[PDB]
Amino acid sequence: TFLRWAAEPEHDHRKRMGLKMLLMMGLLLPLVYAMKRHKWSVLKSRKLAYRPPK
Amino acid sequence: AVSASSRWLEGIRKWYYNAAGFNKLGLMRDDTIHENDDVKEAIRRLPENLYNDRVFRIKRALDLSMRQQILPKEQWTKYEEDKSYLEPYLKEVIRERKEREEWAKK
Amino acid sequence: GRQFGHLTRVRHVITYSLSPFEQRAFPHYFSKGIPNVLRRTRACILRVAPPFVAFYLVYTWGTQEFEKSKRKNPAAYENDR
Amino acid sequence: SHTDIKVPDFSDYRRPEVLDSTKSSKESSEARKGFSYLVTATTTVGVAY
Amino acid sequence: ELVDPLTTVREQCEQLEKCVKARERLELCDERVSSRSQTEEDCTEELLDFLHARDHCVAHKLFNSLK
Amino acid sequence: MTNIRKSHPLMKIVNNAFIDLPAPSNISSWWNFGSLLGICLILQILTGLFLAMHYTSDTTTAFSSVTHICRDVNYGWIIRYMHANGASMFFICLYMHVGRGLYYGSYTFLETWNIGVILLLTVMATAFMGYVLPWGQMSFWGATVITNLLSAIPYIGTNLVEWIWGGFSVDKATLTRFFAFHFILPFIIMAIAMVHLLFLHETGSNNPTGISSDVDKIPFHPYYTIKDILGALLLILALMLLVLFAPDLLGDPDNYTPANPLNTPPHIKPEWYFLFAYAILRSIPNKLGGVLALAFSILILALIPLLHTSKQRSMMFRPLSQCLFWALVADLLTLTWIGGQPVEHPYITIGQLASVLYFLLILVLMPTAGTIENKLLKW
Amino acid sequence: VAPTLTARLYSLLFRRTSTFALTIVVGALFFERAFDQGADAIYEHINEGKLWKHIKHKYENK
Ligand code: HEM
Ligand code: HEM
Ligand code: FES
Repeated sequence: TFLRWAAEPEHDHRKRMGLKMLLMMGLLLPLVYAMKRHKWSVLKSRKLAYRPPK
Repeated sequence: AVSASSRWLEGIRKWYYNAAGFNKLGLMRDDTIHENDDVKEAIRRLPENLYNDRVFRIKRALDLSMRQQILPKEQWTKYEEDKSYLEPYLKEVIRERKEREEWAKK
Repeated sequence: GRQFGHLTRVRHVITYSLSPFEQRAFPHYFSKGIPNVLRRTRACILRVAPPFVAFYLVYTWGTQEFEKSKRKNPAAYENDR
Repeated sequence: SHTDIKVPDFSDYRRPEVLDSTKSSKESSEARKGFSYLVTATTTVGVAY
Repeated sequence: ELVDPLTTVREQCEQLEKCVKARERLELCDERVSSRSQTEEDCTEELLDFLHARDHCVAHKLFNSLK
Repeated sequence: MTNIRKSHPLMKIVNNAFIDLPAPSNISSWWNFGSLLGICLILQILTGLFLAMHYTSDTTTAFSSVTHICRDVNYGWIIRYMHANGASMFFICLYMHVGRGLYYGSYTFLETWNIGVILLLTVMATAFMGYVLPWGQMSFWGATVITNLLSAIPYIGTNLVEWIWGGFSVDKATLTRFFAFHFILPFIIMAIAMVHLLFLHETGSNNPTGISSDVDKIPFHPYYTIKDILGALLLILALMLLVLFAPDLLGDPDNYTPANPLNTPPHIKPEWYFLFAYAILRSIPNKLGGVLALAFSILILALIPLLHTSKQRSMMFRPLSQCLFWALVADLLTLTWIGGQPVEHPYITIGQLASVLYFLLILVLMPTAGTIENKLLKW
Repeated sequence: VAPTLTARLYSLLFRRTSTFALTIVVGALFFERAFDQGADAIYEHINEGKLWKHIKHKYENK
């Protein structure tokens, strides 16, 4: 362990945000994906009507 | 020298024709074509009756692809019916330039 | 040229849509969507996998072929002579 | 002729609040929209952090 | 003294079959070598084979056995 | 145009190369890369800068400095990896942007394509030097041969190598030069990008169906911006996860030892994408003829648009082309792993096996495909 | 009948975009002060006695 830590003094800390980011992380993704869909909603809701008087 | 195999040719044709999704999107063969110069002026010479109808199906087509839905199979295009309407116009533009192309050689 | 104005010429098409508020972000996204996932996945998997097989085969094929070829010096020539 | 046109139903993608044909849509409209925005704003707090 | 957990955990896995199984091969090598060792033969190649899976067993056990 | 605030500086009217630039309706997340590519790069510049801020290029200094970086420098550990690992991500971002082009035949646009061609060639050497900068054991030896490689020129190479060296060996000035090169070089690319883009505004993007999209367009801002934003956000974790929890995964180079010209590594490999070329490099026993291939390897991309064989651009409707298309995909990835192998006899054969296949896939098969299929539909 | 907080909220805050913007910073502030404070416990809950925070008490100021 001693050497293993020596080459990586940052290590036991570097997981803090590693943890910290993941908690944060799941929040945003759907929100966008929703808003994404929310905007796109009007797009995929289109309806065509081809009524040439023709 | 092919007679029965000629009959045997059409299956894979019909098969291969059925192996490309645009049959299942309600397209035809002609509207599939990649553009070209002959393609261009060919468009000019079309009557609207086709032309407009050419338009809508395309416009119809694209929308579906947006939503990842394939046309209900009942309504898929049929290997029995393919409209060649493009080409009888196409051969004109091909032909004429070949002259100019050649007649300007010498 | 001017991007939205002059592109094509189109007549007698009609279009209908709603405020995005008027509707839902997931109209049966789970239930109704899952089949659509499935149906089209096969159209590809027909034409997708077959090579991936080949490598992994050859991958291990050569791997083994590599191993014994190397691994064992007294394999064919054993250490009597 | 032209008037032969009609509106097909979008009730599907909708949510039930204004889904009724006889209701003032304004009743939820206040609460209706705020859901859409409450998402939008909360999205931002994270981005800011 | 303390005898270590190791030597103990050494024995528990070498107890396993493929261990002694190939350990024979070592002797299958070794004994044949003992007469024929003039020729290039050495059992090292097999020793590693012997030791490989040997400690693959020894892997999980003693790290718990240690402090 | 009355009181439009986008006129007043005309610069804002150049801005409408975006916000009203129309786009077809159906666009796959396949298309999100062009965005990402530029974004992957922006980050590069910055991080690749702050490095220099504490970095010194010197034969004695550089390593110990870089040692010192993750040691005493605030967050010297996040940053270095942000630079290196972030480099890797730029690749796979990039190739897809290629892959899209082929699989729909977007290459049909000739010049825009070509710009991409050059644009590609540029990027590699950047990383190459960027990889030498560490001055690690491999970086020394890796470039040592790859540079020595070019000596195979029959005549002018002899001087020319030592020239780019500036010496009989890899010694100091040969380092320092690269630093400048590796330093300036991205700015050049960024300029070129604005060219590559430019033509695209002329003819607009293409659509997956390989069909004229004229009839249906979209105002760019309300939508594709968003899918990009998410698309951008996709990238985050992709680096974040790797860069943070498990650094050394694609940090495959193991050499933190000082570069030793006396010592030679028992195994010699560049990093991954550098290998697949170097794999082909291993193949041919002929020194010169081999290099010739390696050159010819990529450039045929520009040739490909001469190979439009059919009356339909995209491959989504051609199974066989698609069959072919995916076939080639593996042939590369094999070589990757192959170049990831020592040169024992199956591999020896294997590369020889897989090598000629590669071009053969391109150079023979693919053109004939539509030819049949053109004839098949009776086109 | 009372409005669900949603109907209150827009009328109260989200209507004027400034306010709509204003609140954003506000909670974001209180957010982080609480947020990070939680994860570390969870973090250090996970790692017990592996850290001086736990360990160093053995020898800290003798
Ligand atoms: C396309 C963008 C870039 C590429 C392909 C690139 C290439 C590389 C690569 C592959 C490394 C090795 C990373 C490592 O060893 O950890 C590196 C390191 C470095 N790069 Fe870049 N880099 C880019 C951006 C930049 C920029 C813009 C600069 C200058 C402002 C820069 C300066 C450096 C420096 C100082 C290092 C030292 C760290 C090291 O070499 O390990 N890089 N570069
Ligand atoms: C750093 C490298 C590159 C960057 C930053 C880059 C950036 C972009 C961007 C932002 C677009 C617009 C998005 C799009 O049209 O889908 C684009 C389009 C394109 N790029 Fe590049 N690209 C790069 C490399 C390449 C290469 C190597 C090629 C080809 C050899 C290439 C060929 C194209 C093509 C054909 C398009 C248009 C595709 C279409 O509209 O269907 N790009 N590129
Ligand atoms: S020349 Fe040194 S290995 Fe080929």
